[PDB]
Amino acid sequence: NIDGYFKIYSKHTPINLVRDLPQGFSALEPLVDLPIGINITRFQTLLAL
Amino acid sequence: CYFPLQSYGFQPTNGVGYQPYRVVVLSFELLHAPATVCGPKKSTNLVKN
Ligand SMILES: *[C@@H]1O[C@H](CO)[C@@H](O)[C@H](O)[C@H]1NC(C)=O
Repeated sequence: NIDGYFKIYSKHTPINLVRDLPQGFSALEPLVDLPIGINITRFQTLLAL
Repeated sequence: CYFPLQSYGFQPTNGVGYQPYRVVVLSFELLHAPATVCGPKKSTNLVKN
Protein backbone atom coordinates (compact mmCIF):
# COMPACT_ATOMS: atom_id res chain seq x y z
CA ASN A 1 0.00 0.00 0.00
CA ILE A 2 1.64 3.21 -1.23
CA ASP A 3 0.52 6.69 -2.33
CA GLY A 4 -3.10 5.92 -1.53
CA TYR A 5 -3.10 2.80 -3.69
CA PHE A 6 -3.55 -0.78 -2.47
CA LYS A 7 -1.83 -3.44 -4.58
CA ILE A 8 -2.24 -7.22 -4.52
CA TYR A 9 -0.17 -9.89 -6.26
CA SER A 10 -0.75 -13.63 -6.20
CA LYS A 11 0.46 -16.97 -7.48
CA HIS A 12 -1.04 -20.41 -6.89
CA THR A 13 0.66 -23.78 -7.22
CA PRO A 14 0.00 -27.32 -5.97
CA ILE A 15 2.39 -28.59 -3.31
CA ASN A 16 3.50 -32.05 -2.20
CA LEU A 17 2.08 -32.46 1.29
CA VAL A 18 4.54 -32.53 4.16
CA ARG A 19 7.36 -30.24 3.03
CA ASP A 20 6.79 -26.58 3.89
CA LEU A 21 8.04 -23.75 1.63
CA PRO A 22 9.70 -25.94 -1.01
CA GLN A 23 12.64 -24.84 -3.10
CA GLY A 24 11.75 -23.24 -6.40
CA PHE A 25 10.88 -20.00 -8.14
CA SER A 26 7.46 -18.49 -8.81
CA ALA A 27 6.76 -14.83 -9.55
CA LEU A 28 3.64 -13.15 -8.22
CA GLU A 29 1.49 -11.63 -10.96
CA PRO A 30 -0.59 -8.54 -10.15
CA LEU A 31 -4.18 -9.22 -9.18
CA VAL A 32 -5.93 -6.16 -7.75
CA ASP A 33 -5.30 -2.43 -7.46
CA LEU A 34 -7.61 -0.11 -5.53
CA PRO A 35 -7.06 3.61 -4.79
CA ILE A 36 -8.48 3.42 -1.27
CA GLY A 37 -6.08 5.89 0.35
CA ILE A 38 -6.07 4.69 3.97
CA ASN A 39 -3.38 4.25 6.61
CA ILE A 40 -2.65 0.62 7.51
CA THR A 41 -0.32 -0.32 10.34
CA ARG A 42 -1.81 -3.58 11.63
CA PHE A 43 -3.64 -6.47 10.02
CA GLN A 44 -5.36 -9.69 11.03
CA THR A 45 -6.32 -12.87 9.22
CA LEU A 46 -9.71 -14.58 8.83
CA LEU A 47 -10.70 -18.23 8.80
CA ALA A 48 -13.89 -20.29 8.62
CA LEU A 49 -15.15 -23.02 10.95
CA CYS B 1 -47.31 29.46 18.67
CA TYR B 2 -48.03 28.61 15.03
CA PHE B 3 -47.83 25.36 13.12
CA PRO B 4 -44.36 24.92 11.55
CA LEU B 5 -45.38 22.50 8.79
CA GLN B 6 -47.16 23.67 5.62
CA SER B 7 -47.88 22.29 2.15
CA TYR B 8 -48.28 23.81 -1.29
CA GLY B 9 -51.57 23.33 -3.11
CA PHE B 10 -50.55 22.08 -6.54
CA GLN B 11 -53.58 22.27 -8.73
CA PRO B 12 -52.72 22.16 -12.45
CA THR B 13 -54.13 25.65 -13.09
CA ASN B 14 -51.48 27.34 -10.93
CA GLY B 15 -49.17 29.95 -12.42
CA VAL B 16 -45.55 29.39 -13.35
CA GLY B 17 -44.31 30.65 -9.99
CA TYR B 18 -46.68 28.27 -8.21
CA GLN B 19 -45.85 25.48 -10.65
CA PRO B 20 -43.79 22.79 -8.88
CA TYR B 21 -40.23 22.44 -10.15
CA ARG B 22 -37.70 19.66 -9.67
CA VAL B 23 -34.21 21.06 -9.04
CA VAL B 24 -31.02 18.98 -8.76
CA VAL B 25 -27.85 20.41 -7.19
CA LEU B 26 -24.59 18.81 -8.35
CA SER B 27 -21.94 19.41 -5.67
CA PHE B 28 -18.23 19.02 -6.41
CA GLU B 29 -15.41 18.64 -3.92
CA LEU B 30 -11.69 17.84 -3.75
CA LEU B 31 -10.67 16.57 -0.31
CA HIS B 32 -7.29 15.39 -1.69
CA ALA B 33 -8.44 11.80 -2.25
CA PRO B 34 -7.36 9.84 -5.34
CA ALA B 35 -11.00 9.15 -6.22
CA THR B 36 -12.18 10.06 -9.72
CA VAL B 37 -15.73 10.21 -11.10
CA CYS B 38 -15.08 11.14 -14.75
CA GLY B 39 -13.69 9.61 -17.93
CA PRO B 40 -12.94 10.55 -21.53
CA LYS B 41 -14.94 9.39 -24.53
CA LYS B 42 -12.42 10.27 -27.26
CA SER B 43 -10.91 7.45 -29.33
CA THR B 44 -10.01 7.81 -33.00
CA ASN B 45 -9.97 4.70 -35.16
CA LEU B 46 -6.50 3.20 -35.36
CA VAL B 47 -4.48 3.11 -38.58
CA LYS B 48 -1.51 0.98 -39.58
CA ASN B 49 1.60 1.15 -41.76
C1 LIG C 1 -2.01 8.76 7.88
O1 LIG C 1 -1.01 9.23 8.86
C2 LIG C 1 -0.34 10.45 8.48
C3 LIG C 1 0.69 10.76 9.55
O2 LIG C 1 0.19 10.57 10.87
C4 LIG C 1 -1.37 11.56 8.27
O3 LIG C 1 -0.72 12.75 7.84
C5 LIG C 1 -2.40 11.13 7.24
O4 LIG C 1 -3.38 12.14 7.07
C6 LIG C 1 -3.07 9.84 7.67
N1 LIG C 1 -4.07 9.43 6.70
C7 LIG C 1 -5.19 8.78 7.02
C8 LIG C 1 -6.11 8.45 5.88
O5 LIG C 1 -5.45 8.44 8.17
